[PDB]
Amino acid sequence: SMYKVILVNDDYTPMEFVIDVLQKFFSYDVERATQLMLAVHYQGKAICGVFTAEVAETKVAMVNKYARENEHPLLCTLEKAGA
Repeated sequence: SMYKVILVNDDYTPMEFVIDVLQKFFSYDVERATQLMLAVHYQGKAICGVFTAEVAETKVAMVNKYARENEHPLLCTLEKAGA
């Protein structure tokens, strides 16, 4: 089972932070991280990565943990993929 790992927009989470996230938990470089960041900001969400079930859960929960400790509302989610 492949799972989309999606990052969902909110008016409050700083852009730097989303970049932080993208570099820390997906190993994207600064350049790509900004693409996706703008994507979350303007399109309202962006598929960060596609992973297998177990790995995807670990990510979601990780991203959510990190966000809550840095006191931001960023919601990161799962939902199949199919593809």
